[PDB]
Amino acid sequence: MPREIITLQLGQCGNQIGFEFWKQLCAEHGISPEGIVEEFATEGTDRKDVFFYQADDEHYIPRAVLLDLEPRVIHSILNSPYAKLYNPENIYLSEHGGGAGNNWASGFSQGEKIHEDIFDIIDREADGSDSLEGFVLCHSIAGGTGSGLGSYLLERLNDRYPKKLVQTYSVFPNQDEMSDVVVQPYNSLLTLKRLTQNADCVVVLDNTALNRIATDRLHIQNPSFSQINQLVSTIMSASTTTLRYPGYMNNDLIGLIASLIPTPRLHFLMTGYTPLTTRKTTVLDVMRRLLQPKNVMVSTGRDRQTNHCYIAILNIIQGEVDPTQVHKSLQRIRERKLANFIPWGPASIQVALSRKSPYLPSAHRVSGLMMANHTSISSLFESSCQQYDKLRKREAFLEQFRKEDIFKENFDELDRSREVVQELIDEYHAATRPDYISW
Amino acid sequence: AVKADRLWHDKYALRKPMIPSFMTMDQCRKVLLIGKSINFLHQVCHDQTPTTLFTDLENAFQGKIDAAYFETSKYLLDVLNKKYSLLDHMQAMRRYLLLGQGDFIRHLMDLLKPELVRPATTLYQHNLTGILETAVRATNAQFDSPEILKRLDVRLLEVSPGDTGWDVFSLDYHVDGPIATVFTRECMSHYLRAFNFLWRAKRVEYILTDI
Amino acid sequence: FILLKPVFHCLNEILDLCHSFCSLVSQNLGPLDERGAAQLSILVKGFSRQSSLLFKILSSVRNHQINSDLAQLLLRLDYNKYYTQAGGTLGSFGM
Amino acid sequence: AANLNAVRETMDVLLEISRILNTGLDMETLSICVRLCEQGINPEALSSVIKELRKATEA
Amino acid sequence: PQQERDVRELIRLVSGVQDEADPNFQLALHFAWSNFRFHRFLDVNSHKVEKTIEGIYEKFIIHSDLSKAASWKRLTDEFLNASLPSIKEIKTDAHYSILSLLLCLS
Repeated sequence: MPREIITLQLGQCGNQIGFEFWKQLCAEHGISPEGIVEEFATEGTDRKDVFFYQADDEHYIPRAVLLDLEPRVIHSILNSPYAKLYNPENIYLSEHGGGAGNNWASGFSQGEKIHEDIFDIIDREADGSDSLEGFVLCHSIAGGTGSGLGSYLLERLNDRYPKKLVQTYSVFPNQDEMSDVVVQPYNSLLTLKRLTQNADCVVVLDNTALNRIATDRLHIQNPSFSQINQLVSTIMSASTTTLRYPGYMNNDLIGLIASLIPTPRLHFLMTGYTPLTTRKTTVLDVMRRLLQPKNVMVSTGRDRQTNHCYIAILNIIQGEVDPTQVHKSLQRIRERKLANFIPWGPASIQVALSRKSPYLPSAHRVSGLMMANHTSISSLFESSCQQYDKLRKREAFLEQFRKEDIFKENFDELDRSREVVQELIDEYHAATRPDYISW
Repeated sequence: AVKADRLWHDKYALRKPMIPSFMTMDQCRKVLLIGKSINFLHQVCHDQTPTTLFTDLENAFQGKIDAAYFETSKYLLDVLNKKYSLLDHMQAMRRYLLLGQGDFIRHLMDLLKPELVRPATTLYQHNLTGILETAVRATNAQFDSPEILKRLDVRLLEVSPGDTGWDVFSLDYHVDGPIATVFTRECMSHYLRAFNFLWRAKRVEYILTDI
Repeated sequence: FILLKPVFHCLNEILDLCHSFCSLVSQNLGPLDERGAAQLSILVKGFSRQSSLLFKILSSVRNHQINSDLAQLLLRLDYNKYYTQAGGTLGSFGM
Repeated sequence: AANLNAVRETMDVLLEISRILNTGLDMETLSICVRLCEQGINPEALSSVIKELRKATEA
Repeated sequence: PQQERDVRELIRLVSGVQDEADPNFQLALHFAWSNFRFHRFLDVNSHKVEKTIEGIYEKFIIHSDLSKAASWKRLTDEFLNASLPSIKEIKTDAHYSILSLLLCLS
């Protein structure tokens, strides 16, 4: 059976990026903004029964749900002409005002309040499908509303249905600047602890490098959140491309994630895509540019004295290519030794050939999206942990977590989150060395 | 002796000691191919299409030979690739018999897991054919040509005496007559062997994924 | 399926068994007597034998090529494979 | 003699392959089975008896 | 008599028990003779034996050993065409029964 994936749009930023993703999918499949089939959408090979369910009137209704604690973003999305894409049953209107004030505690408590008011919808969307491969959760860890809500919902779903793939699209706040919500790192830390406890494969989405590419690779003096969301939706929708080609390999998300993840705690994957533009390329150019630390969407700290090993390297290559090109590109990159692997469990650089949809306007021969399990992100975690630690050193803005009595009773939840993150970072450090078998 | 399968060497043999001094080996091969194509078209394709230096060797003899050869061959190629057989059949066995589908094969082995675990003796192709057809209706193969769909067929291919049904399961994809006169029921044997090889490989892959 | 001798013979046998069962029921207007019970037991024995025969002739070959209509017939009999549930026969249940 | 040797080799290979596949047999038991089949004993019953005997011997 | 003695000797050889007063030995001999008496209505089909041989040949072909299958076929043909001090004819029902027994044993 064709397993589906359910989309969870949370928070202002998560809802925005989820809409961007869904519009990108609609563009790829070639369907009308109402979700009705077109003369150039159904005559191809792309399988549109993976994220959209076919109706009885050729309506590929998206397998997505809209949740928020403030209805204004919901109304704005409704104003879009892609409101006809979704069913109203697929949409829940916020019964809360002002979101959760961007507080992890507030969002978590409100998600606890709406336990079944979301559970009913999720169960309806689930049992409406034969089999589901897993879940996809678009969210922003910066937004405390969505952060707490997602933590609650991840707990609930992991408890109730321990039989699906748990994926979240965690918007990582900018390290380029400090936001007015100074307790944002703790919220993120709590969310990160939940991810460590619950999530299975994390595609990290740092806003700092997004800003950097936008300023440089999109050439804007002041990037806007909307254009950033547009570009990130484009780059993330490029991921599922292999899933849309049922002609080469099984290519199931569960297996693809499992082909790289060593442990359910070490489930964090980088991102990197080419081309980025506001010409002529061969296979060897693809990974050759990917090796450059210029097209990564995930940045790390200022660390240069600690070796970092790319635990797993994979690349999806969308475009018309030749098998000899891939065969030689792999050997050539390996001989140039532009990568590393664990000495005890040494691995290789997996490739995924795929071809472009005819309904996708093509202006380039190839397009590459990298998936790397790597150690640099620990620095970012450290960057957060330090940001947490000093904040926890300052013991500032804890009244936000004293509004909700759950944290007013004890801040030991933050301490346990910090401990778990430290354990994970030490796990990464050990993974850098052959002794990881002992750890 | 006459046949409809092997009629690429059947009832048309080249006689070595019966060639004129003005008749050459390549000319003989070309004329044999042209005549065999005409015979196949009129007999196995059941299509009736009209075929319109002095010395004693000439040069227009060879020119006529070549022109008629290219006419006959091109016409028969068009006939065979347009009606009856199609290139899409090879693409079809590429998609299906070469495990290009994936989801088709994935769900196929998903449904076979509850069955092929049972002993090979305890199995019933009666239910296996229904499994096949319902999976095809489930998957994208339902969106493909019904001719290739009818060309498919599941078989119970004896592999183990009383072992698991994973071994004895097979597909046959019967194709006969002027449709895919080729493969002589000797290349399809190799195709079946490769199918078994890839089937075992994919099964153990899915085992690893499940683990 | 008259052109197939075995299946035709089995169909005739089952027709005769149905007639005999109806006649036996006709014998007792009320509940069957002891003789009615004994003849019902004999008929049930024959029915189980013939049901095994009909299953196995339906299972004459289910590993190589066979008529498609016969396959459809068996599947109609195997709406939930009650025969496999029934052990490949009908009438195997105690008196 | 030569035909006897050829038959012995053939039945040895058959028994080896039967051992490889599911059970196989030994020389004495295979000769007993051959004599019984030559005497009209149903091979199915003999095979079932051999399987039962091997099962009992195993445990 | 002779068949009963042969069956008893085969049982003794297989079970490794030479005792004939053992109740298990008596049960085995009774079961063997009951099977022989009961399966007198089932015979050996030469076509069925050939089909089973072809299935075994297909199994061997899958096993990627053509020489073994060719030797099997040649030896079975010779056996069907062989002569014995008790079977002096070729391709008789005794040969088919022996082949069916061998195929059942494999």
